[PDB]
Amino acid sequence: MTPLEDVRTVALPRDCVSTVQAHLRSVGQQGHAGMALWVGVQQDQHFVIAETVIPAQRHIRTSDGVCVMVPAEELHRLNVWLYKRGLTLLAQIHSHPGRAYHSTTDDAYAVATTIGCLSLVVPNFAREPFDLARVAAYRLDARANWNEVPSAALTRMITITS
Amino acid sequence: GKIEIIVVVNGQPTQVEANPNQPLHVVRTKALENTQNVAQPPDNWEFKDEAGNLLDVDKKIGDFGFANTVTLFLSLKAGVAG
Ligand SMILES: [Zn+2]
Repeated sequence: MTPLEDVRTVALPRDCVSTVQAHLRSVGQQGHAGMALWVGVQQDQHFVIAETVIPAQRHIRTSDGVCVMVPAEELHRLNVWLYKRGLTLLAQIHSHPGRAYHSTTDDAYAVATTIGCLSLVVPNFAREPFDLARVAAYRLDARANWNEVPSAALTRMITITS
Repeated sequence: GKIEIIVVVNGQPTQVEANPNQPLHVVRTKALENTQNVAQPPDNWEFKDEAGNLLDVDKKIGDFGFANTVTLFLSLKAGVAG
């Protein structure tokens, strides 16, 4: 079976964008970061996103900012659900209060843990429309580094479908 | 005497042949390698059975008294972003 690392193109349904942005904007109106996940099915070097998951999550204030935590019971439930549905976890998405980037916390405690997974960061509590050139995106390499996928590459990789 | 453990990680199964005299953490390491899950180190994952019981990863496989094939779920202890 082709590994997730070999994915080069991604089909993202518009409705899956809408469910991410609705969640991020909603908790962002309360000053919180949110987290969402994109799951789907791989075919060779192509990946079709099928659903958005909004995991059960808590909102915590840190020394300098905010974070969102997904509890162990929910990460287990996610694992089982993916198995039952025949789905694969491609990406995590979260929001920042201001500028989007991968923090030290982001680098260390990702949910999307497989080589080849994506981690997208949405700025300004998702107040603006979701835009693949506005996010800060990262992809996990075989050395467990979250390397930047710049806007040009990201907008080539991911096509929003309707 | 070997146990065939199907370990499921982010919904992806991998079959690990387990020696009874080996602790369960040996299976954790192999399953994460096989499924390419590297973003958090092995220390940060835990095993649950099909009833949600958390398994002691330091216990020798033989001391669980497993059937010849068993399925275990290997899942993160925590996920954090911000
Ligand atoms: Zn962050």
